[PDB]
Formats: sequence, C-alpha cells, structure tokens
Amino acid sequence: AIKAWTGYSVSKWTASCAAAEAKVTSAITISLPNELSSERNKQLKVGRVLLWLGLLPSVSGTVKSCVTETQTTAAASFQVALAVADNSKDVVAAMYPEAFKGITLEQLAADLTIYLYSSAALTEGDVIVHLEVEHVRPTFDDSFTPV
Amino acid sequence: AIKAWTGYSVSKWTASCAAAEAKVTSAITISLPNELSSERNKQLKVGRVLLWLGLLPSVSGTVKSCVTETQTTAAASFQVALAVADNSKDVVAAMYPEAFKGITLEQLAADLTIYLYSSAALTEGDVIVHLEVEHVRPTFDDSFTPV
Amino acid sequence: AIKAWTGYSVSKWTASCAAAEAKVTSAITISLPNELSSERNKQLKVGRVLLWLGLLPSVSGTVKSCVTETQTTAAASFQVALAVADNSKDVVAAMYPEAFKGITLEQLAADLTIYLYSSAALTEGDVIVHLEVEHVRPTFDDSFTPV
Amino acid sequence: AIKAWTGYSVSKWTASCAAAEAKVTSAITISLPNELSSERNKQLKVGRVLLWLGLLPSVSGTVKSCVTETQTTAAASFQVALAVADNSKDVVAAMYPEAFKGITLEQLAADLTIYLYSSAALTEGDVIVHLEVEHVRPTFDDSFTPV
Amino acid sequence: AIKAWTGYSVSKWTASCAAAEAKVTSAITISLPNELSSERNKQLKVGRVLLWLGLLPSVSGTVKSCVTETQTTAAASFQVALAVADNSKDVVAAMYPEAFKGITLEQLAADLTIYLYSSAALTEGDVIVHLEVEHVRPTFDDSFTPV
Amino acid sequence: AIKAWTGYSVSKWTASCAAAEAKVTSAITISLPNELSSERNKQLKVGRVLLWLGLLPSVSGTVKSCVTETQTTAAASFQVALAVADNSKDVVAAMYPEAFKGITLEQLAADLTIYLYSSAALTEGDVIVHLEVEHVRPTFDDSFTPV
Amino acid sequence: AIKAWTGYSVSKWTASCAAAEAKVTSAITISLPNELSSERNKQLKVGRVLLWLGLLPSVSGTVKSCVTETQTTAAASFQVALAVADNSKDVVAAMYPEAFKGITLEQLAADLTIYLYSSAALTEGDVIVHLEVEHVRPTFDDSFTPV
Repeated sequence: AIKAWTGYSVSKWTASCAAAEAKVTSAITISLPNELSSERNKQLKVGRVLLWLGLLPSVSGTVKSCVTETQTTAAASFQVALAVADNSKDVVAAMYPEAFKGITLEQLAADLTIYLYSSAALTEGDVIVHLEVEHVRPTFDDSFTPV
Repeated sequence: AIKAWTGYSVSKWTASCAAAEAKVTSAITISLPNELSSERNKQLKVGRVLLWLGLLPSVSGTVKSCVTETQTTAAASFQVALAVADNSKDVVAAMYPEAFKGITLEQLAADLTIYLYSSAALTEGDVIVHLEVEHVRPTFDDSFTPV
Repeated sequence: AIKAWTGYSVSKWTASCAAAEAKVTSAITISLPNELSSERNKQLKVGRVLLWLGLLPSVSGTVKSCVTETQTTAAASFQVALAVADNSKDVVAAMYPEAFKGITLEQLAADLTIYLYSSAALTEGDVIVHLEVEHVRPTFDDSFTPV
Repeated sequence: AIKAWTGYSVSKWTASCAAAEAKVTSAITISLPNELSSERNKQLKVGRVLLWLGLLPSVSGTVKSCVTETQTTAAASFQVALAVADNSKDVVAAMYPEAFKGITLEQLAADLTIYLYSSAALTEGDVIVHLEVEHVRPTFDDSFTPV
Repeated sequence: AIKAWTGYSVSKWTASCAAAEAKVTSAITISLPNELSSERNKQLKVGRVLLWLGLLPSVSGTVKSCVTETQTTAAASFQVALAVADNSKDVVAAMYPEAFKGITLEQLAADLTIYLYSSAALTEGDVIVHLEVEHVRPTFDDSFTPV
Repeated sequence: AIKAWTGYSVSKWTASCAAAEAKVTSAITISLPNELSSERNKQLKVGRVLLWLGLLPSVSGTVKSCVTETQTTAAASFQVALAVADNSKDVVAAMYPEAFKGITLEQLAADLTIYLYSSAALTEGDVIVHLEVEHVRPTFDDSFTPV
Repeated sequence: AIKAWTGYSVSKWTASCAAAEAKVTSAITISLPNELSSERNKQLKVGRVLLWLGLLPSVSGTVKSCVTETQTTAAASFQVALAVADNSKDVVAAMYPEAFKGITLEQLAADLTIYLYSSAALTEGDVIVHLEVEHVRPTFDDSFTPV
C-alpha cells in the first residue's frame, strides 16, 4: 500500500448519503474528526486527499463522486473535478493527489465538499462515502506547565 | 520546566468546582479530552500525573485537593493521598509523580477521581482545577487503505 | 503538472456548446481575449495546444472532440485531426505537442476550430470545452498617452 | 511621453458617462479587466495614476473631473481631490501621481471612484473618461499538472 | 512636490466655514490636529506654512484667503498678509514660507488666524480650507520606565 | 532600563479606578492617548506591553492587577492572566511581554482590558494604574500636497 | 514522437476507400505524392513505413487495414500481413517498421498495396487511410547549367 511522507500522517472517517431521487446530484459536507477538532490541529497543512467509495450490492445504476471546491449548483461540480470515482471502473477510487497541497485543514472543513450522483434512486445509507486525508503530523506539548 | 520521557507526551485540560458549603468535601470527575477520546488512544499507559490549583483572589480560607482511587465517603479520600495540593504553601501544586505508572488511560477516566475541600464556602467556578497527564505518545496510521 | 518553456506563458478560455440532436457534429469558434487582442500581442507564436473536456454526469453516451483546420463538412474533421479527446478514455484529454508550432496567434483565432460529437442528444451547458494555449509572454504598454 | 518605472507596467480602460442635468455632479465606477482580475494579480501595488478627459466639441461650458476616495455626497468630492482635470485649461489632464502609491489594485477597484461635473446638460456619450494605471508587471499561468 | 528639511516633518488638516453674506470677510480659527494636541508636541517649532484652497464647483464668485497675525477687524488683514491664495490665479495656493520660521506650534494655535473672503454669498461647506504645516519632527520615549 | 526594538517606539498613559467595596474586582478600559488616536496610527502593531502600578501610601490592603482578554465576570480574569502585578512583591511590575506580539493597536483599544483587585475598600484615585506600550513607530508625511 | 534517421526524411499523403457491402475486403492503390513523382526521386529507398487510420464517428463496425505485397484475393492479405491496424485496439496505428527496409520507392508504388476490411457496410469517404513513409532525403541540383 501507499505510504505517507516523513513528517506527514494519516487519518480516516465517514459519512452516509442522504436519500434522493434518481438523476439528482446530492451534496455531502466534510466534518472533521474529534482527534483533530482542537484549535491546535486545524492549522495543519493537507498533503494528499483520497476519496474512496463502497456500496451495498442492490444499488444497480451508475454511481459517481468527486471532491471539488463548492460549486453554486451541485450537479455542475464534476466539470472541475481533477478525477472522478466511478462504479463502472474495476476499482472505485479517485486519488488526486496534487489537488490540495498547502491548503489549511480548516479550509478542507470550510469549503471543499463532496458530491454524489446516481442514475437510480437511493435510500439513506445505501452508499457509504469513505474519505482519507494525509497531512502534517499532529504534535502534543513535550512538557508540563511550570509549577 | 520538567520534560516528559522519550516516547511519552504531555496533555492538559480543566474542570470547575460546583458550589459547596464550608467544611464539606466535593467530588470532581475526570473526563478525557477529545484529542484522546478514540478507542485507539484510551488503551495507552499513564506515566505521571500532576494535580495543580489556581484560584480567584477573594477566596479566603484553606483550600486542599488530591487525586486518589474513589473513596466511598468523599472526605476520607485524603487519607490515602500520596501528596496534597494546598493553598497554604507558596506553590500550590502537588507532583506525585509515579503513583500511577502502567495504569490504563481509560482507568484514569474510570475510577481515579479528584477531591476538593475548603474551610470556607465556595460559589460556582471560584476554583479552577487544572490537571496535567503525561502518557505514551499517541500514534496515527502511517498509510492509506488498499484501493 | 506540465510547465511551459523558458519565456513562454499560458492562457485559458472557455466555451459551452449549443443543443444538438444525436450523432450531429457541432462547431465551436475561438475568440481572443482582450489582453492578447492588441496589435502588439497578436503577432506571438503558438508553442503547444491542449484540448480538455468535462461534462455533467447525466451525459450517457460517447462524447468526442478535436482541433483541426476548418473543414467544409464538419463531421469529417476528426479524419484530419492529429488526436482526439474521447470520454471512453480514463482521462478525457488530447494534447497536440506538435501540430500548431510556429502558427501565429491570429491564425489560431482565424481558422483553427473546435469540433464536438455525441452519440446521444445534448442541451445547453451539458458539455464544457476548455482550451489551453502556450506562447511567448505577452507585454503591456510601458508609458501613458503622450503629447 | 512619460514612461513607467523599471519593472512597472501600464494598463488602460474606458468609461462613457450617463446623461445629467446642468451642474449636477455624477459618479463613474472602476471595474478590473479579466487579466488583472486574477487572484494572482489583484494584490499588486499601484505606482502612479493619471486621469485624462476628452469631449466632442458641442459641449459648451466648463467640464471638471477628479479622482478621490468615495464621498457620501458626490458634489463634495472635488474638495478632497489632490488635483482636478478641467477643460478651462489648455490640456485637459490631471496627473497626480502621489495620491495612491502603495494602494492595492483591488482597493483601486473597490473604493477609489471618479466624479464628473458640467456647467451645461449632457447626453449619453458626450464625454469619454480615460484612466491610466501603473503597477508592477502582472504574470500568467505557466505550468503542468501532476498525475 | 516640495519636501521638508531633514529633521522636519509634514502634517495636514481641515477646516470648514460657516455661511456668510456677499462681500463679508470671515475668520477661521485654527485648532491643532489630535496627533499633535499633547503637551509634549505643542512646543515644537514651525519651518514653513502652505495655505491651500478648494471649493465645490457651483461657487461662482471670487474667493480669497490668507494667513496673518490676528487683526482687530477681519477685512483689513489682506492688506497685511505676505501673500494671498486666490481662485482667480492659475494655482489657488500660497506658499509663504518665510513668515513663520521659528514660531512655536502653540503660537500657530494661539494668534495666527485664517481669513476668508468671497464676492458672493456662501453656505456651510461650500468652501473648504486646507492647511499644511512643516515642523520639527515629533518624538516619543525610547525607553520603558524603571520597574 | 529596557529599550524598544529598532522601528518600535514607547508611549505611556494613565487610568484611575473608581471606588469599590472590599474584595470586589473591578475593570479598567484602555482608552488610547491622543497622540495615537488618528486613523493613520490605529493600524500599527504592538511589540510588548508593560503593566505597572503605584498607590498613595495609606492604602492598607493587598492590591493586584493584570491585563487579559475581557472576561464575563471580572474576578475570573486573574485565572487566565499570563502574569500578575502585585503590591506584595519586592517590585510590583509584571512585564509580559509575549502576550500581544503582532496584535493591532486598535485591538489593544477594543477587547484587551485591565483588571484590578483589592482586599480592602478603595476610594476614587487611591490607586493609579499606569500602563506602558511598545509598538511600531508612528510616522508623518514627508511632503506637502501638489499646489 | 518518433523521428527519421539522419539522411532520411518524412512524407505523408492520403487515400479514400470506395463504398462496399459488409464483410467485403477492399484494396487501395498507393499513388505517390506529387513532391516525389519525378524520375530523380523514384529511385530513392524506403527506411520505415507507418500505417495509420481514422474514421468519421458514425461508423459502427470494426475496421481493419494493413500493408502487404499484392494478393490474389484481397481478404487473404491479413494472413500474410506482418502487423494490422485496428479500430478496436487502444491505438489503431501499426508501425511495421522492418517490412520494407531498402525497397525502392518505385516498388512501393508498384506492388505493395493497402487492404481494408469492415464488419459493416461503408460509403465513400467514411474511412480515410492516411499513410506515412520515411525514406532517403530528396535532393535538388546545387548549380545552374553552363551558359
């Protein structure tokens, strides 16, 4: 498997798709994990992003998803996507990686967002949208307070 | 300033005292900070503990506090304390240190607890009970999943 | 990412195709931006051209596009094209690292044109066509309006 | 004719005023051209500014214009102006240049505004207002993406 | 534009004037700007004074102003003034400069005053009188107190 | 005595606390000195802050003061303060200095405030809180306007 | 892109196939381009041959072509061909190159021929067979005649 750079680090989380009618593009918002939620960590720099997708077997249609800046109408977002994850492939992935170097981890919570499309309708949680983020290593204080 | 050992790391948090009548002991319960709350980190090992105290200047009487195993009547807890933090001293804190080597960080949330006493009444937040914990360095996954 | 040569530069502009019935081929016409439309900058020489295509996900069929000298019957244009961009590929692009070397930027406005084909119908905004063009860095007036 | 400093550059743009009744002052608003309205170039620093005026000969009386920070009542603006252009002169110009050194080109788009006054009525297009601006040489995109 | 001497410095401020009937001479009282109002700065010495004038364009008469020692009845002061600024001239200005070398900035607040005349009536804010003063540079404490 | 950095400068001012009953904490608001009140200077940046104290000799209690971000109930601020000035010490001063590097002088007027405590009652002017601030040098224009 | 050897040179031309019913194999005759038709040039020697293909996009079948010695019944030639160009592949080209080293350009006009096959019917100009040839450089006389 792929390795992060020296001085970089990995974390992973999850979100579930909202129910939606066919051909509609839905939107999903990135919320940070608790391990990074403090004001010390939000100012770290992103190094790579790796969207991923997995699905329960009764979903029959095409399914596509991507990471972009937030686009003012949801469906249009794919038109600037530097790659698209796609259940028509053998492997349903979209490793960028170069898209977001030097962006603050705050900004990856602020306005980068995840979009999802299916040619058939979805019920809640029919799709699970993993995400993986590789970023500058978090640090904890090396010493107690003074007395 | 005091350094943590190699492979160990600092962290800090807070709790505030409830209102209490004079010469009554009160309990305070440790709850872990968000940075440590995950199932990966709760199983780490404690290395040192450092109770500390700070107080707003109108508080007149004695104030004493300690960290112990939970004692079935609150006032009795001091009678097993390996040291006591005490506003009679010049420096109020009470470094133990090695009362708790090899205890699980979960257990430091489970049943080690903080007790506080004053010979005069307190109103809410009149005392701020800092804490520091020095513990094995948290680790994050070095690599992405397989595709 | 791919760099231009020393002293060369890049610019980008956009077009959205009109509606078309299935299997029709449609033309798209270049127009120069204002900074390049000066009589000082129009005389620059093209170094590379890069066609790039993106589409909203509901376009189900094949989509193909290419750059050619303007053909009197539009559908034939692909037959002369030195390369074709095609949504059957993994990356929907076509690079021409040779075809237009040394052509004047005016001529790239005059008689090179972009062609687009789809095996299913299209409606306005269903496809976005980029172009990227590389040339020696343009220049700006060094002085105000004189005497 | 006057030249920009070493490493500085020039740009020019135009506006044509709306109709106005006699002695009423009116406002003219800057908008940046696209090549400057990049997030790379918007943050460049202004070096000199020149207001220049021209008119068709049937405009009978005095015409005056000036550049100021925006004013709450438009007619007052001349009173703050570091210089005024005035068709009573032989040459209808007003080079500042000191007024705006070090202001951001975005700010020159934001809140510097141009005012115009005539001692007789005006109809659309009876007056043309130039502006010239000097700033450090703008730059263009030049590079490849990664994989 | 003209620079101040080494160790001298420029400051600038505004005064309006009240309504007046035609041919009436009026007085404007100098008050120091806030940047200089403290008892440290008042004892600095003046090097040059520049009177300057502007007006909103509907003012039709002549307008004249000057700086003088304060006079028992305002109109007479023009006969004493070393120079007059005058809207009939090419430049509506009067650099003195010799009048006030070595006068204390407090004295420039005390008994030098500004006089203003117009051949037609005026209303509040029709004429705005700038003043510009060149004077020994202000200074501040280079050192903290003793502890 | 300690000196400000190159390009930085010292200024000093005053505030007098109101009357208060014993053990009451009180607040003091940082109004700027007139020498810095103009819009040109408010956007300078702070380098160090130096709280100081003095009192007329009949004040019998302890007295303590500190500089903090403004707090919901005044007494709490001593628990947040990075250092405390104190009449009981050998010298009462409490040079921070790290607390406010790079903060805007406007912000030092906005939401940093002074807190004061005494273990005995006070009357108007019994305690006088000096303050001293080290900050980027104030500057004045080098030249007159155009004529 | 691939280059010809020193002393060798590139030239390129065209032929358009006639209409044919499905599964019919057809032949195409290699007429020389005018630039090489003179008796001086026909005795040059071939270095490489590069068959190429393109088609207008509505052609629905498979299409295959190859270069061989002329064969008694056209379909058989695919069984003799050293390589086959093919629309079903990732890229349709079929660079030989070994097939014809040292053959005379006259012979490449005489008895080498192009064969073309489609699994569906064709109409005139649906398929366009480019060809590219790399061969000993054409030369022109260095001097006038004697007078």
